[PDB]
Amino acid sequence: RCRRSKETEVFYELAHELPLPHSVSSHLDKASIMRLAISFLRTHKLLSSVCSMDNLYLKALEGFIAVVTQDGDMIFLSENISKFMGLTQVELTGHSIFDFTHPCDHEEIRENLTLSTERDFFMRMKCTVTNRGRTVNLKSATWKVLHCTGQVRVYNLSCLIIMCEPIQHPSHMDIPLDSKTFLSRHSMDMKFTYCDDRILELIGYHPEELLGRSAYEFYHALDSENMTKSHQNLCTKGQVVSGQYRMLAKHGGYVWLETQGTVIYNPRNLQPQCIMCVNYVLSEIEKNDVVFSMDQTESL
Amino acid sequence: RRRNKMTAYITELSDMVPTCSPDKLTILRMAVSHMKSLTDQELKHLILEAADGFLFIVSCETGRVVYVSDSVTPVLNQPQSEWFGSTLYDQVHPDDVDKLREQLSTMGSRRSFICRMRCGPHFVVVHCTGYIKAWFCLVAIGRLQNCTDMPTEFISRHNIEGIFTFVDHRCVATVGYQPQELLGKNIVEFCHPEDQQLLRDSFQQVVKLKGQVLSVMFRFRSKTREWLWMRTSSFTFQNPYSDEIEYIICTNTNV
Ligand SMILES: O=S1(=O)N=C(Nc2ccccc2N2CCCC2)c2c(F)cccc21
Repeated sequence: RCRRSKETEVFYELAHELPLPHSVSSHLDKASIMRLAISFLRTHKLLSSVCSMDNLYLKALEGFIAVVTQDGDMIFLSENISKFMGLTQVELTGHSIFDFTHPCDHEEIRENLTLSTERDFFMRMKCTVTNRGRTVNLKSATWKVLHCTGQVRVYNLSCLIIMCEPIQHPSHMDIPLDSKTFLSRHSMDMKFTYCDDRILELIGYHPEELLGRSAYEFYHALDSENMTKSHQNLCTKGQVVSGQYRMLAKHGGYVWLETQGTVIYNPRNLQPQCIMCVNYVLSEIEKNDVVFSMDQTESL
Repeated sequence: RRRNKMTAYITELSDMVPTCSPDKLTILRMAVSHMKSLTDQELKHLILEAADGFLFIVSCETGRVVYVSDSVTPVLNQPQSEWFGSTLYDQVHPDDVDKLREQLSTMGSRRSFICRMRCGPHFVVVHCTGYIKAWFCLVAIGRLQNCTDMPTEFISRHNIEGIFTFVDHRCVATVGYQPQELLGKNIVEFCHPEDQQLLRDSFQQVVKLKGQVLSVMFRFRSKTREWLWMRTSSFTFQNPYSDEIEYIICTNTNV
């Protein structure tokens, strides 16, 4: 009978000995304590395999770190995951990635957990935080797109160590934007419907003349494999970050761009309205003496 | 269901902690004792493994770094001394200094920007996330994440007629033409008449066979007015959303 009070006190001691804040550790479930201890020391095994000031690294991150296993077990998630996903570190650590991600991406996730070792993909994970900071419950969770970049490791058996960054919504941005970044609006086929005035001083295009033009005619063809995929991802997940591609400049040459496309929706009919692209110009005009398309040749 | 998973969790913790690797309640006190025999420094290694990034704290005004993690050497092949004691304006592409001033301008506000940093002249694209912490400083992790035209072939884009709507620079080495000379003109204009029909047939097929790659050869008229034999492998590109035929993507290869 007294063993129960001894069992509760040793469970309490185990929760406290986990590297966690004393509150959430003290008030926890027994099976959750088991999960967290197992995951923590299994992650320690992986970390000893790898290695053979926390607030600085954690807050200077537009994403959270997640190591998942080959079976899909999220053996570790960085503490700041909540900040992006609403679900706290305790709620997800030890559970399957498939139980908290979009099923339509599971195979992709399944394809990335297996086995080169570099991985770079997009996945829709459950989220319960809103643009106001108000965290909601799992019954009303929304799908958040995460760009996951990382490596798969054979720790002695596999582990996907990835950094998952959200793609900020263009309407809700708390990060500053430089004069080397401009906005654009597109229909769902990536045809231009609007773009910023900065494109004039950045790429030479008059913002009005680009309207109605297919963006597929304005990037250097050597990047098509990326662009297509991005668009496809943008159409299947609602969000995507392109790779670093070349947009043909006005009077010849190209500029280097990385853009984050997000499908937006009219809130009165909830249908896909358009795609908002925040385009980071990564360079000046390169090879401006070499025209590539007719849009540059007609422009004298 | 609860009992089986609880027993499996206790067994996992036993299979995990090797110092009793078999009683029950004592496993928990053992696990606490093996946990007390040990999580901060390894987060940097996790960042370097997944994102291939390094931390740096830089003075907001002068740009002089006030701290740089050792991971700068794995990321940019640059010694820690090369970074410590200098400004980020010196460790970045010149055409990238202006943006830097806008990012370092001034507050726990965040910061997110891309810039070309020098590595151990070779520049590499680095994505920097971070935030402004007064010490005013910016504490930020920066991480690492074809150009063939700038030669046996060159790729081009055409409308359905064949009008060059895009050509990469390799053309100037293969057919000898400047891109302006090919752009705006149909590909048949550069074909030996004896082959023109055949070429046109292919352009009617790649559209009629959407997404399939056809290949036809013909005698391209070069800038030197030679009849250079050439194998064009072309296909129709489709807009992934509306399936809208966008252009015919040809790969003209000297043969
Ligand atoms: O160079 S562009 O004309 N091509 C663009 N995008 C584009 C074209 C074709 C396929 C996919 C894309 N995407 C890039 C990531 C999101 C979707 C684009 C842009 F999104 C903004 C400004 C200028 C240009």
